[PDB]
Amino acid sequence: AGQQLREAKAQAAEIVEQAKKRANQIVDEARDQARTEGERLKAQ
Amino acid sequence: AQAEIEQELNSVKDALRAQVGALAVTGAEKILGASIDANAHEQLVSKLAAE
Repeated sequence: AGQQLREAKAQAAEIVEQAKKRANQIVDEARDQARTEGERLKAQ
Repeated sequence: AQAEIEQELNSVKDALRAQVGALAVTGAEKILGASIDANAHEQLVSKLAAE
């Protein structure tokens, strides 16, 4: 009973860490697209 | 991307304005340096004496 709780708790931490890792990709890809469009408009 | 486009646009008008203002002052100096003679002092020294 204790072993499966420790296993589930270890997987719970991994699920939340993968979500944090994913959030940074979502935010930095938006920054690079928005800055690139800003340069597209600035050159024109 | 929008405010900065207006930032450059107005700065260019000011760069032109700085040269046009110098030319307009130079023009006024050249005009007065030919349009003024003895007929102007009787309309300027006389004016100052009331001020």
